[PDB]
Amino acid sequence: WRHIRAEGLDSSYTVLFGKAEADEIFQELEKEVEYFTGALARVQVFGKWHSVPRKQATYGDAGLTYTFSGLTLSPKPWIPVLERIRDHVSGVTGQTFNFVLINRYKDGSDHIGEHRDDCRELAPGSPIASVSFGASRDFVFRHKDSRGKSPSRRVAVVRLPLAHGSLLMMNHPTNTHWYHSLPVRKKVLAPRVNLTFRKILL
DNA sequence: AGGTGAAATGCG
DNA sequence: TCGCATTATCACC
Repeated sequence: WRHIRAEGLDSSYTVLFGKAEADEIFQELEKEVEYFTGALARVQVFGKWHSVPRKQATYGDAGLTYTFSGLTLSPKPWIPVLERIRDHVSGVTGQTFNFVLINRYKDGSDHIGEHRDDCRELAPGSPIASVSFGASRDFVFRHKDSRGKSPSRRVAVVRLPLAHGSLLMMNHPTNTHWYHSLPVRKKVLAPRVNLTFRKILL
């Protein structure tokens, strides 16, 4: 495993699946995952509504829901594909998950803006499992006190590419202290599907 | 209450 | 292209 470590950043990266396998899995994912459309894909930020620059889906146990930027998504019942991955992931990390956010970026122009994972529904201390398939993309971590016109402290930005069939483990207190994003990457033409598995509450 | 801080856009 | 700081409104803490 590759241990990524800065001030308040505890996370780890490894490649879980071969190319052949990851290729197979990526194919099933594409075949099976039903993405949200219309109303279920428009967040609100600074009081302005927008369709997300990508496609989303939530799969998970009954009852749970996932809310961000003015949008609430109740999860779809598990499917054999995802159920197989979470079990594999659960097995390797030790940790357990009852939910998964799926973002698919069709090309390097689809992206996600900066934020942390810090919602009431999120289990305090629980790690998050980012499992990527398809195109490599750069995943960027910036520190809480480092953003803005003139920051509190200036710390090295942490950049890294998330390869095909790879795991990124976001342990605690990572998501307390560090913002993350997937910036635009014009030179990318292929799609990427990312699975963030997490533990949700109530 | 009373405080904070968050998708596209427009720089360098 | 890319990084990233702005946005001047409003849900959430």
